[PDB]
Amino acid sequence: NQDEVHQNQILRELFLKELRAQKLYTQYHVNPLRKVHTITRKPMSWHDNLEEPEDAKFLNLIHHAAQGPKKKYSETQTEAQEIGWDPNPLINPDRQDHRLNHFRVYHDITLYKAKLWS
Amino acid sequence: MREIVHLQAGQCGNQIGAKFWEVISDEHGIDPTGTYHGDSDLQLERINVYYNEATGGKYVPRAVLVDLEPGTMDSVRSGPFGQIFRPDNFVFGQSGAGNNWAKGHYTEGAELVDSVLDVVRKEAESCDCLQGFQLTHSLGGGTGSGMGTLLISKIREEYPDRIMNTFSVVPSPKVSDTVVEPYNATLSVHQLVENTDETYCIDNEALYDICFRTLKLTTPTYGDLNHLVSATMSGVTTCLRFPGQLNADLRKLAVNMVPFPRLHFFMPGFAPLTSRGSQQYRALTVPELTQQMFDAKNMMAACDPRHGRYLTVAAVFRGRMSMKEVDEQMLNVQNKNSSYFVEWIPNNVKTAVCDIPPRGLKMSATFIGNSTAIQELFKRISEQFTAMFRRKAFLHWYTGEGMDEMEFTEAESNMNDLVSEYQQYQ
Amino acid sequence: MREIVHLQAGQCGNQIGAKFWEVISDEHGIDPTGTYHGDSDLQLERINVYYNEATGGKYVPRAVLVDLEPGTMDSVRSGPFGQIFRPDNFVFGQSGAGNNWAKGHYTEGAELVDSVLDVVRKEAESCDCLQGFQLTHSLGGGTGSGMGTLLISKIREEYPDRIMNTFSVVPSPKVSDTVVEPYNATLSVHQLVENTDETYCIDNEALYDICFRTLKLTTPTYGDLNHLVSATMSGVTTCLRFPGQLNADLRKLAVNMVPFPRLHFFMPGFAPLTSRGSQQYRALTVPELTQQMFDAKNMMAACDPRHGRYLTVAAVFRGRMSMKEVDEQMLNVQNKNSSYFVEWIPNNVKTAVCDIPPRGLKMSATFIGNSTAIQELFKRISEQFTAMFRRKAFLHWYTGEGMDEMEFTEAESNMNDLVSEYQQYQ
Amino acid sequence: MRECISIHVGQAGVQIGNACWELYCLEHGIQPDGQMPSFNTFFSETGAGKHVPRAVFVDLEPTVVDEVRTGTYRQLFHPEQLITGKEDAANNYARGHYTIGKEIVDLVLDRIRKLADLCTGLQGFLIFHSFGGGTGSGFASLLMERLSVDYGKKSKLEFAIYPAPQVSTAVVEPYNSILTTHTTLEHSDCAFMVDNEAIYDICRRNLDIERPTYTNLNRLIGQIVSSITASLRFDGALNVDLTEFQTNLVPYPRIHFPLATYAPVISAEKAYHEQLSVAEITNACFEPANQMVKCDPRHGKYMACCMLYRGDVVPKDVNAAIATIKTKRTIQFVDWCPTGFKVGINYQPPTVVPGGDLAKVQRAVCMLSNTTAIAEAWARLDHKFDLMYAKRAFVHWYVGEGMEEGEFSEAREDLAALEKDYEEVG
Ligand SMILES: Nc1nc2c(ncn2[C@@H]2O[C@H](COP(=O)(O)OP(=O)(O)OP(=O)(O)O)[C@@H](O)[C@H]2O)c(=O)[nH]1
Ligand SMILES: Nc1nc2c(ncn2[C@@H]2O[C@H](COP(=O)(O)OP(=O)(O)O)[C@@H](O)[C@H]2O)c(=O)[nH]1
Ligand SMILES: Nc1nc2c(ncn2[C@@H]2O[C@H](COP(=O)(O)OP(=O)(O)O)[C@@H](O)[C@H]2O)c(=O)[nH]1
Ligand SMILES: [Mg+2]
Repeated sequence: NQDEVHQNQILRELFLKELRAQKLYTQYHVNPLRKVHTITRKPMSWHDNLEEPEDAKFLNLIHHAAQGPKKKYSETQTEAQEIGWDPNPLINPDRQDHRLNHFRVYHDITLYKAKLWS
Repeated sequence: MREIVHLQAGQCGNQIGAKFWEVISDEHGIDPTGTYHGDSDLQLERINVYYNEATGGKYVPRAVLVDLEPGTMDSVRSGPFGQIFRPDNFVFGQSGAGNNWAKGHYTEGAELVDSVLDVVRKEAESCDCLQGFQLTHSLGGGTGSGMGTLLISKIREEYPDRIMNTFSVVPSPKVSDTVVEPYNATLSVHQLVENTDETYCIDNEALYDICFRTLKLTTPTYGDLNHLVSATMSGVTTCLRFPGQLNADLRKLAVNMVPFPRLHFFMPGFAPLTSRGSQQYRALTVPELTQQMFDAKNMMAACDPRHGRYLTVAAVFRGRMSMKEVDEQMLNVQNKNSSYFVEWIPNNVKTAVCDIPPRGLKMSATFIGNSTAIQELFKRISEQFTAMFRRKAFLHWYTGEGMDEMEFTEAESNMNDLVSEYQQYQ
Repeated sequence: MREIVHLQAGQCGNQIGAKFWEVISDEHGIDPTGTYHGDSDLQLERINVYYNEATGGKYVPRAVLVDLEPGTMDSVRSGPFGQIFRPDNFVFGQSGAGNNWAKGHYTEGAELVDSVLDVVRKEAESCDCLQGFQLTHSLGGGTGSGMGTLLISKIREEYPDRIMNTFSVVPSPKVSDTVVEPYNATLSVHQLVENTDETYCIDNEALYDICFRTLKLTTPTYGDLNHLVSATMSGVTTCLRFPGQLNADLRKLAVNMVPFPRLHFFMPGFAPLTSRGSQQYRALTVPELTQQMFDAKNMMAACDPRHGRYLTVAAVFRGRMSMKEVDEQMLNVQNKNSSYFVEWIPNNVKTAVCDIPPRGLKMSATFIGNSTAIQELFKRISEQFTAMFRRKAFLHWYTGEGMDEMEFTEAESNMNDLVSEYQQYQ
Repeated sequence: MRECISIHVGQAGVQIGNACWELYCLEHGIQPDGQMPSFNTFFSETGAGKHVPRAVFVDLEPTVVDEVRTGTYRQLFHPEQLITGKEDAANNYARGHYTIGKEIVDLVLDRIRKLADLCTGLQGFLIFHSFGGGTGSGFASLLMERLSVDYGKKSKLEFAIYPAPQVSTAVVEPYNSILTTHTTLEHSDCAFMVDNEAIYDICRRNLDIERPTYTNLNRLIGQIVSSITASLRFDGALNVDLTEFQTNLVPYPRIHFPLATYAPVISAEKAYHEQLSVAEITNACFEPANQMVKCDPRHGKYMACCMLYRGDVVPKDVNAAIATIKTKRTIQFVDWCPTGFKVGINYQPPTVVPGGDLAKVQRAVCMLSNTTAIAEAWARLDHKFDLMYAKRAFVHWYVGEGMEEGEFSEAREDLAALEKDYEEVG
């Protein structure tokens, strides 16, 4: 047996207790910068072409997220991101001078041979 | 063009339709005066489905209110949307049935049919292309369960091809307030199986169950229960009144959910039921609506689909989404609960999407399905009706109205034959 | 992806998890409201391991709180991190067990097994790919010691391949709080050996010992005791939640911790515990971490590993280091105290690195070790259980609930066989 | 035109591939986007004028590759090339070979199939993995097994971590190591076994960095692979392809395990104060204390030596150094190789990464000796695996995964036969 005449007012007592303890969400809409799911509209539906404004900070959020770690953080955070941290060549890559920087990239008739192999 | 007339019988029907016209007038932006105060153009494009035009930019509901007792309408006229109705559409008797089915179907019935049949004829001829009529009533009444059976019997002869829907209220065994409540229901379902294209088996008892658990309302009045059904008939007709990505109408649903003409009793549902404490902790997603729906606690009738086989299921959605998560959750629930679906019909479920959300809400979903669990409802009534009828108890009230004792036997045979072939299809 | 469901049982479990959920929410920058106010991107990169998404940028606990008494639930709701939990996840029964294992496991258990199983199932089908569940409870109670075994037995049938850690609290013989404590302990370890992938033996007496000497706290409350065990398990899954130079997870150590299925009891160890007078005079170094790590006084169980043989050793490091010191300190320990390690397993030590330091701290480590000293506890339980059972005292409480007598006999037989195969491995 | 495709597997494979690819990008001048503001053996051109790495990173854990996906080179790399799994093997060869492989075997095979379609004349498949991890072991085994029948003639170079004889990051490593050796025996052309401890000792002793890390190790691995591929990438007086130095390294089908060495490896501060010339660098390549595998070739006999100089170097000095090393009784040769050298020279000096450790040096040397001194490490592993399998520890894990236990003894006997063959050569 379940004495619902008592049980329901035990539940009513509880509902009043977390009603007193109930706190509203403080209206801080956060969203994951990972990805969002979207739905394509109907291009012709005479309600779907309605002009409506966008948001200005969300674009800054993506333009900040989709970018490498160096301009994100002043100093490193994990050992996996030490790697390739500074891409600055300490001397200028004078890659046009064949004198000291000889290259075997494909040249002369070998380009035509690469074509001819197909 | 595509018009529906609303028939309103009984105190249960009168109060339900009164709040029903209230919510859809909010959906169409109609003031208690009758004019248009809405904002969107789409709010007034298909308003003539339910409303008739009047001069000065006023709209009148296309409804006929019938009740043998004049007392109920005075509350209806005293309601918030009370003066909205056309006074001439009010037709009423002087004496009630006293919850006697025989008095109303036969004795006090012959006088008030002539007036109400005239009014519905004028409204039917008002519209060029009528889809059909709709009636809201209860099976435990003297008028809705009583008179209301004779109206549909007549109008089927007048308008056979037009679809009619009835959101009748089936009495519950756990809570009852009428001795002869099985007697009226015994003589009402027999009229339903012969002349009804679709029936929405609603039950009061599950309605109080839902507000006690899902909404957790301390003092649920009849208005909240009438609000719950009001969302249900609004969700049926939102795709008719308003365009969507995949459009549908009542005939889309009537044809695709009746495998055989004897089976037109269905199970309605309407998804976004959250208590106030539940509003804080949720994420409005298509999967959340589907999981809430296929659980049996959401259901507003008195029988569990887990004890039967889902013959046909339909899910009409309100809001702008994409159909993949609609289709994948559709496919997911079909594969997972394989035993509860019949095998002779692959792809048991039907979908529809209407772009425009309900007012004040983003997502709403309506389910209308046929399950073997509805035969649990009829056999329970026969468990009572035979108990009264074996001793011939409470028979002189009916027998004084002039009909034979055979009518109980032929009726009792009818749903017994109905639950027999219904059991056969299981 | 790799999600953890925190099943919660008992007053000890409820208070442990409440503090446990506070540190991670602080670790992941979660406010009492539920939003995110932190700074680093990596604070929310694997947040969904423990949390589920809700609308408005809300993250909800994936915890299922179970207790047989309403009195614990108001207290955990009244906590600062009290409203952050989902109310629907809260499950309780009207009547407790009174520290009786029999009542929780058989009599009052069967009425609440169904409801918790649905709650964990909905959280199970929520996450796409779950690694396994998580339970913290006490072996001296009536629900966590009793009821709590029945959840584990059922979910192993439902989910065999998933990882199952239990942070069971073993009652102490020096400091005990229950007369019928050995009966619950004897009837729970038999359930523990059969269905559990790994167990963590935590004792409150050793928790009392450290704050006496390691922290020198004048008035150690139970909240402080809950702070250490929460800090312990935060070090178990930090490699799961954050990337490191050498990554790991629960399945990494569990495969590497279990030479034979009959053993799954391990010894937790936490590194950075210093009193207020120790902060001024110290140099935070990895060797300073390891010297306190192996010291038998830092441990939070009632067994001295110097009396037994260390089977396998795990040392998961949290923060930024260089492994050369980590490798050299592990190698240094493995050679000096050579008698305490087994000879059939060279390189007994397993190590992992998580780059993210704990919040408010820089260097930390967690120790998990399987040693022969854990059999010191079970035999100490045996000398009381046999001292309880020969005269059939306190048996009418257990006999009246409906079981016979051989269940105690099979329970002591299994633990005697367990310690017997465990002494042979020494 | 010569092409080498990377098939890197596991956490080691991913980290080593990212290393090797920053060295390839800085060598070819490619910006992190993939635009040039020689290369074709590793990169491939696109319609947009970008350069596409020909690498397949495959892992069973997401986070290891998602670190690259959010790394600097995200736009440089292909989302389709990076192949991830949801659940790992967790140091289980059986999981890695029988249960989890077949889910993404087809995807990995299709990816390398499209890469081979892009390539015109394929020179080699450089495949990197480890002998400790269940992923890097079982998945490597199965992809060798299928790749052998997919391309019978195409050469498959096998760079892999071998478990260190003293330090270890796992306990269940020897089972995977003994079970993997069948594939490196019957499905490999060259094998480049590496243990971490040797590089640890080298970088502490020579490079003065007391606290190195895995990226410091990966720098030298990228350096040696780059020095191997420098003859293909750029011009040399004696260019050496893969076919040439495998033919002058492999005498028999069962002997394809050479040991490597890089010289000179000194920091810049000490590089200030010494001459670096051919004789000194080739003498440093021969010291047992500089060998990158923990074995002494002075205890064995060299029977082949491939040689790759690089930078500012003269064949006169090369021949003088060859004469000097031949005139040394501490260095032995087997009786059936009076001439056992394979000399190659390349013009371009090895480049330097910023943030690396080696100073920029005008002339360098890479040594690849096939000797018989490697078999002692396999003997140590044989003793460890024998005392593993004597008590049948951890066997239950693999048996539940579903392999046949006789394969363990079969692999032990096979590696014993390999050691016997090495004795016959010795
Ligand atoms: N040299 C080197 N070895 C590594 C590196 N990362 C992992 N390892 C080795 O790999 C072994 C474990 O395997 P992992 O590479 O971590 O992972 P896996 O190969 O994917 O195999 P599973 O762990 O079973 O998933 C460790 O014992 C390490 O010695 C690395 O970056 N460099
Ligand atoms: N759901 C619902 N049911 C109602 C409402 N008002 C009355 N009823 C039901 O209607 C039944 C009485 O109907 P009755 O007035 O005799 O119908 P009538 O004979 O057709 O006029 C009662 O059993 C009530 O349960 C209402 O507002 N909502
Ligand atoms: N370490 C610790 N132990 C606790 C805490 N709260 C309770 N306990 C222990 O839990 C035991 C009582 O557990 P009990 O409430 O009967 O468990 P239940 O029957 O499952 O609800 C006592 O012996 C306490 O030692 C806590 O906050 N920390
Ligand atoms: Mg791995």
